[PDB]
Amino acid sequence: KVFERCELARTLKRLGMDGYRGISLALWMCLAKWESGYNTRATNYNAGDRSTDYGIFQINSRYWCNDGKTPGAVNACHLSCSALLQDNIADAVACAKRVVRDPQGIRAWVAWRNRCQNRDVRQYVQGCGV
Repeated sequence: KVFERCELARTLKRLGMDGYRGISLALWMCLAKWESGYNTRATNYNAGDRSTDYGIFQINSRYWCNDGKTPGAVNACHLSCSALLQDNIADAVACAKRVVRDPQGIRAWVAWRNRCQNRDVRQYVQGCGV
């Protein structure tokens, strides 16, 4: 499913993402936009290390979810990577939260550092009723 901006904002707020571990909604919105353009079926194969980024938050298979074909991978959110390609994002969200519980937090995503860190992200949730 490819989400509309404000539609995604309320969906994330409902799932308890607003301020989760100090992370505001705008930042989470910024992450999803840049990670997948709000597309839950977004996929990215990384031939260099043979892992895959799945879904709306582009969660890597080598550490967070199991797809069975990634060499020497782990499954930290204890989920099939397939759960991250669902139109319903409750499972992606449970995993996105697991990720930020680690020390780096939301910085675990390098693209977040590139396009969201120390940026004006108000625009992402302006007009969304959140």
